[PDB]
Amino acid sequence: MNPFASLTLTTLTILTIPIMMSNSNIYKTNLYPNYVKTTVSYAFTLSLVPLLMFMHTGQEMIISNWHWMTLQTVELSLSFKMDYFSVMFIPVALFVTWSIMEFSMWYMHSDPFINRFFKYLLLFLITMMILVTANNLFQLFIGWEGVGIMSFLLIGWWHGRTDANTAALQAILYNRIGDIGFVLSMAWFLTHSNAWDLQQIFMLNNECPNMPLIGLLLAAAGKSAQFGLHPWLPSAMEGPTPVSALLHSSTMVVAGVFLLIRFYPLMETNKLVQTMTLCLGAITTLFTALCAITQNDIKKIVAFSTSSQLGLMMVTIGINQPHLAFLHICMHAFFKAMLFMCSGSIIHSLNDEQDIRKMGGLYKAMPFTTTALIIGSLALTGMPYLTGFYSKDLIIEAVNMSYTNAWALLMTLIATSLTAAYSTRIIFFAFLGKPRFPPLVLINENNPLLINSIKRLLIGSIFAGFIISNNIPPMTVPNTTMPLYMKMTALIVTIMGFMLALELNNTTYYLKFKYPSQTYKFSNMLGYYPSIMHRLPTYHNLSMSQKSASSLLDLIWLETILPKTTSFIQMKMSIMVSNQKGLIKLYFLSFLITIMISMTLFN
Amino acid sequence: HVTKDMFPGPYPKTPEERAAAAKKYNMRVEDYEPYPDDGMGYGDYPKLPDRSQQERDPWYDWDHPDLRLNWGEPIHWDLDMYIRNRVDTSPTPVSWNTMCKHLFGFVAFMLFMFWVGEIYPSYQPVGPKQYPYNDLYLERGGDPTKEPEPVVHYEI
Amino acid sequence: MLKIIIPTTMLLPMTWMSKHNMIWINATVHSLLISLISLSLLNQLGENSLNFSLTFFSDSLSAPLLVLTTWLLPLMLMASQSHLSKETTTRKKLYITMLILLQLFLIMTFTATELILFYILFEATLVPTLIIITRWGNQTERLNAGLYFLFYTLAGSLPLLVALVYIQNTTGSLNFLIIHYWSHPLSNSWSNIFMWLACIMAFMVKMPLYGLHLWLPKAHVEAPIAGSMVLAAVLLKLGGYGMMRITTILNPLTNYMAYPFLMLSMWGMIMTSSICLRQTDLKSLIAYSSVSHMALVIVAIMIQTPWSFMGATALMIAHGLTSSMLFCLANTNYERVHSRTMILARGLQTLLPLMATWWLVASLTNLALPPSINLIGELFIITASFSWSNITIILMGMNMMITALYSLYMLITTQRGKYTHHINNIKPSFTRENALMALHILPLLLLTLNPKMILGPLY
Amino acid sequence: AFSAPAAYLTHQQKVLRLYKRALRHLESWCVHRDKYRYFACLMRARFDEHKNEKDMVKATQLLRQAEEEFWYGQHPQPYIFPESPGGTSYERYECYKVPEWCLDDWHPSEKAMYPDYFAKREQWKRLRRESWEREVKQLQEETPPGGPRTEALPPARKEGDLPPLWWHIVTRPRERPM
Amino acid sequence: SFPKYKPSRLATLPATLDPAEYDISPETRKAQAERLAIRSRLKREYLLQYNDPNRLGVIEDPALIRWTYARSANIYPNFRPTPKTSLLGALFGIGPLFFWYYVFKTDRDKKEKLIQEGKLDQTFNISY
Ligand SMILES: CCCCCCCCCCCCCCCCCC(=O)OC[C@H](COP(=O)([O-])OCC(O)COP(=O)([O-])OC[C@@H](COC(=O)CCCCCCCCCCCCCCCCC)OC(=O)CCCCCCCCCCCCCCCCC)OC(=O)CCCCCCCCCCCCCCCCC
Ligand SMILES: CCCCCCCCCCCCCCCCC[C@@H](O)O[C@H](CO[C@H](O)CCCCCCCCCCCCCCC)COP(=O)(O)OCC[N+](C)(C)C
Repeated sequence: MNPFASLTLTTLTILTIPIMMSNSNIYKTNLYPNYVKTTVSYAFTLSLVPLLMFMHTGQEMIISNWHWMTLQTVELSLSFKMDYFSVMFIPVALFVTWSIMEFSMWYMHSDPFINRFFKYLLLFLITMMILVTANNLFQLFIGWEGVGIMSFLLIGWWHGRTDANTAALQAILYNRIGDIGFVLSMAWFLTHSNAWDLQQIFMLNNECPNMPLIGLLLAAAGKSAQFGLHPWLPSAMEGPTPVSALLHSSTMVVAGVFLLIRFYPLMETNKLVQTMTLCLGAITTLFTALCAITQNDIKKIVAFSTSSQLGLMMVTIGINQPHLAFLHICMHAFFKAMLFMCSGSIIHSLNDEQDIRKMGGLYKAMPFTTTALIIGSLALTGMPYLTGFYSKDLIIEAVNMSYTNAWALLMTLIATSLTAAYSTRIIFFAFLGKPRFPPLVLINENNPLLINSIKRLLIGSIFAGFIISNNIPPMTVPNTTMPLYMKMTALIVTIMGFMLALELNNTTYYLKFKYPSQTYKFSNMLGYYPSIMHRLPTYHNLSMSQKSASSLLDLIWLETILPKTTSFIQMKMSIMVSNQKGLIKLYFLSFLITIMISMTLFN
Repeated sequence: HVTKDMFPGPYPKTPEERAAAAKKYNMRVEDYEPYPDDGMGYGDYPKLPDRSQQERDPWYDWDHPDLRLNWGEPIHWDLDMYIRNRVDTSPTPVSWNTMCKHLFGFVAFMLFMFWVGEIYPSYQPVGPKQYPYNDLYLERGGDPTKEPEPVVHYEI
Repeated sequence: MLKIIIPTTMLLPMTWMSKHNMIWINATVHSLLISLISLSLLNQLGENSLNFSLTFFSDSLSAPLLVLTTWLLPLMLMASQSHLSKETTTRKKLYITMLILLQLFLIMTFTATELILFYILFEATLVPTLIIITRWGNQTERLNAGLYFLFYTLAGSLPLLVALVYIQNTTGSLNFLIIHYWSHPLSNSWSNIFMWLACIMAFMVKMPLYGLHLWLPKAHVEAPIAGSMVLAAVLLKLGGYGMMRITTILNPLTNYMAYPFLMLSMWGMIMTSSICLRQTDLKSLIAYSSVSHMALVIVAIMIQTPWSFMGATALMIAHGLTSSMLFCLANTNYERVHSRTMILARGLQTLLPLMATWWLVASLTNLALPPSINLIGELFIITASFSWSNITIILMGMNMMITALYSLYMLITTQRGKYTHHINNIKPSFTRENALMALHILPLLLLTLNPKMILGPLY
Repeated sequence: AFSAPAAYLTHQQKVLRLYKRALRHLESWCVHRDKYRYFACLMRARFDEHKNEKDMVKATQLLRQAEEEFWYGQHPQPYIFPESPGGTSYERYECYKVPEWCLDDWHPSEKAMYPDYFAKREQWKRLRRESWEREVKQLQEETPPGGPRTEALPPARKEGDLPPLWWHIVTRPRERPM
Repeated sequence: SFPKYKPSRLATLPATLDPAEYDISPETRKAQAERLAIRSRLKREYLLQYNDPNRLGVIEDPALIRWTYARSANIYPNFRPTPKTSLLGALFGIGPLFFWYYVFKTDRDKKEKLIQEGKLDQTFNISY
């Protein structure tokens, strides 16, 4: 039959062979990480073929290979959707994972359980590939939960650390809050459309009601860390830097956005859910950029940048532009993965130090990391003809040229300013000044693994936007004509952010000191959202679950009602009946009374 | 190896049994204080300060360093609620009321302004997008056996 | 059906005439063989049933429960081998006799074409469990637990008996087939309301219902490991099987009468899930989790739709396996530490890594991770409830969140963190314990490959 | 950590703790080295102004305004060394720490590898077995009646003596066991 | 002067802002000395049992036993039917049940009325 179908299934299948060999002898040797890396590279170069076929003719398939249980009129089968989104995202994710694994062989070299780390990385990749290619809601739920469990296991990688376990349970909690909406959507779609299959859902819903779309939006908000459910993504930086670069930066966290992309035929028929998506994205991007511009942990800054980018993706979905959101996912993967890789290089060279107050002049001390981070920041802020340009410029133009909320547009523009601001914050505080790290200089970049893994994603961050944008077919009408100023809005906002943040950073050299303002405090403690919301509800829950449910009802009143009352009643009745002093006088008096009662009562 | 006299008992009423209970829990009689004698089954158990375990000294050499407890000390009634994995009560740089006011103020202002932007949207100086064949009647829902009212688009 | 019953009876003479050091080997081998024999009742029909004789019949609701019941005995023998080592030969043989008698009663209970025969065996199961709890339990509370476990049950079961004989005086038969084919609507009357209550409360107390669930934490915490295994895996499912069997004659009165039980279940699942969050005892926590899952099963049976029944069957099987595994893991910890308190022995992943893997898999399957059969049952029940009323999704989602929370809390408290310093008697895990965990867990992941085997007669 | 705590902190201990904490938070505010040096000299001059004060009531009235001022301007995100109780690698390597008694449960085929290590191990175990029975008596005779008042332990006072309760201090796993 | 810090239940008072630590009196110092003496006696007992080469098991903790027993088995003998206890029990154990019953009964009554009227649009609703 057609080759296109075989290649798509072979990529996913050969991704699983190292998991099968995890019980073999190679898992006991030091060659296992290289084996996993080689497998992932081969899968990437094999998956490049269906992408070429789609770029040529646009080949599309559904592969329902295995029939799993059938539920009366509902048939469940193992089915894979190999549309443009799948055949475009699979090579990008495989490329990013290849670079991340090559980086990890240098970053996690001293870790005793490095084979288990790679086994874990591969399991996450498999679950994410299951999530992306799923054709029905049950398989997509399988991938949804698998990536969550893998993130739980990889955040709490150092399980002797209390904060790592706290962060892992936090991620699980917020993702279950989203899973409520996911399960609501599944129940609605089965009850009304009689299917979890995507084709039947699209066919039978010409005008989709509010409830299933609101469930989908809740699931997306949970898994993409939108404003109501945001803190778990910054808290997830407890895991090793490769985990932060792969899962919580570019691949797993876009899953929620991808879900809204996967259901876009139904989303475009509902104005209320579109408006909710747009507003949620706008508030998320603004709030997370505002938190970012004042952080001191470099990984925290990059995580807040990731959350802002996800909010921008949600804004793009809310303005009814799903393909542009997918393109942003693909571009952000490249440059944000490289950003975390550069951050991890800095952290390793400075003896596991993550605070920017203790890193000074690294522009010359370690120059390949410097140039890679500069390129990544220029791609992130949006510099013409780089990878981030071909997506973000169109995002801003589309939001400007659309019938949207004025508040959402304003928040998006301010978030672009703040993106430039925290990018220049990282550069200024980590590369420009005098050194502020301890005297024993252990700075070293000379490892082929680190250099090669970073430079592959550097070439990606330079050219992938141009190549992909020029190879995919047009999926939307262009915004050909604009006012000149409104065409230049993104660049002027970015320049204003750069200049104002640079000016405000240059005053730290002055010999004057003053106490901070309330705005600074609000920005630094993350709007105080993690404080209040991680102390007030939890306490009130836990306290209640011991005071009322456990002690008041279960240990006291439910015990008082049935068993204790019965015991008391029977005890008193027994004590009354048995307590006779053995005086037959009283016995025969009772006999006379009952004799006369029997004579006067039953006749 | 624990005797009958080493278990929690009923609420202490006299100073002598109060001192005996304080002795049972390896704490000073002055420092001992039971829960108020209400219907709740607290009985004879010390009401320790409501501080979390995150507030305990991390530089002290505890017998249980991760939980920050010593072997013989009395255990807070709600220990499992304060275990550094859960709710903590550590002092913050900003007051609780101030944080509540600011967080609440921000969220409410954002919601109000989103509503306002809904009332006052943004758009461009253009009319509706025009589509050729009766606004794509056949391609959007169909029903070819109805012949709807034609719509003619204006050349300008 | 005698091809299963007779070998189970022959297990007794084989046990009592065994050598002093050969009882465990022989019992385990022949119990595994009986399980293999019973595995051929899974070949069910889309037609009525496998009506072997006038006394016993098989169903695709009965067959998975029968297979689970047979499979549980070898695991119980393996789990009981350790703590009964210093025991006399006669008393070990008596313990094995109690286990075999309980299996025989359960096997005959699940086939039992008659409602009176079902009642007699359903109550006959009460005696060996009571003896096991009150005789080979460690604490002083076991006696009290037994009392509770007894009287609760009888408090619900004596009215049922009365109702049962009453029905035969009016219908003329209590055979399931004639009862099903000749069913007539139940009028909305006071007499019929009390007949409905008499028919339901016996199975409701054994699930247990949220209001009537107090006996279960006592009985599970006090019982030995095999007692806990059989209580959590099979004995809780007798109520579900009985309700599914008997609700055929209770229509249309179930529509009105189900409301109090539906509210009790939907709120008590939240209540018991939250109780699990503040629990200092592993066995008590696992018992409360069982109460939550059986609350969901009660909701499924009361809704009384095809998807409800399929989900209830799947969830009963999955919970039986998962809860038995959880009790076995907690018991492996207890046999080392002798405390049974969760906070005491900590950081066991560093000292026992493979057992930490077993803990992780058991917590994941209790958490209802797809595509496990736990989640298949959960999702089918949730969809049926959503069709019943769209507002149930709130309580179902809260229950899912709290379930994930306490499952991972139990995993993290015992396996993660720093080891307790003064505990130095933690030995490497035995081949027996690892094999016990594997024999619990591999059947679950195999059943997820063929779910229709555990989806019941409405599949 | 290693040293035993006292019943209370003296006034000068409190002053020195405030000094260290204030300078640490000041360098958290003053990122650059020269700015921090300047403002740290200013802070030291501000501290040593009341250095020779003899009124203890007025000195205790001081340090209270000082701690209130510190709490007002305390840099809500101070710098923490990575392995300190708030740092990013505080308890990172606790999962690699295994007790020394675990080696007693190794299979003989495992102990067949590393024979010299295990021989030294029984040397240590014999040393412990004798020293302990001596240490219990030494601690019993040295401890005041009514129980210890401070959790400080005595040194070895004889020739063949070992410090009492030395085993679990000497045989700590390691800072970086793997 | 500077803006005041106000403590709360979930954000307690800092140690260095307590008026108590700066009010030193001989009785306070004596109380601190006895607290340290109790802690040191407990620590000595624990370390004596901990460093013992002959000990091969769990060091039993009476404090932990008391904690678990108080949490579990001492509740009911210390229960007293009190207006506070009775009202809280009735509220927390009955009110949610009736609240949910009212909600679900209203929802299902509306659904049943709609389905009788025929204006529910149950097309493609095959599985229940
Ligand atoms: C239409 C015409 C278009 C053109 C328009 C004009 C173009 C631009 C003009 C510029 C206008 C202003 C730009 C200045 C930015 C501020 C910079 C500054 O001075 O900061 C220092 C100063 C204090 O710093 P510090 O305490 O001394 O810090 C000590 C060290 O420096 C510690 O320092 P550090 O080392 O730790 O870190 C430094 C960090 C720390 O600095 C901070 O403290 C961060 C906080 C300030 C930055 C926030 C700017 C954006 C705010 C967005 C808010 C959205 C609405 C939120 C609603 C909240 C209300 C409750 O600062 C930074 O990282 C750089 C700042 C980023 C700014 C660069 C780009 C953003 C400017 C964009 C403005 C709008 C143009 C958008 C472009 C597109 C046009 C549509 O900040 C302030 O005083 C705040 C000023 C503005 C904050 C507004 C919020 C006030 C809310 C009060 C309540 C109001 C009532 C609400 C009603 C409620 C009803 C219930
Ligand atoms: C404790 C832990 C859990 C245990 C199990 C709890 C579950 C048992 C709950 C019993 C289910 C409900 C019982 C009867 C339901 C019928 C509906 C009736 O009660 O409501 C109205 C009935 O009105 C009044 O309710 C009359 C009954 C009032 C007397 C009952 C006492 C009320 C509170 C007592 C609760 C104690 C329960 C436990 C006892 C030990 C309906 O109005 P009406 O149209 O006229 O009657 C229609 C029915 N007809 C046609 C047969 C006549």
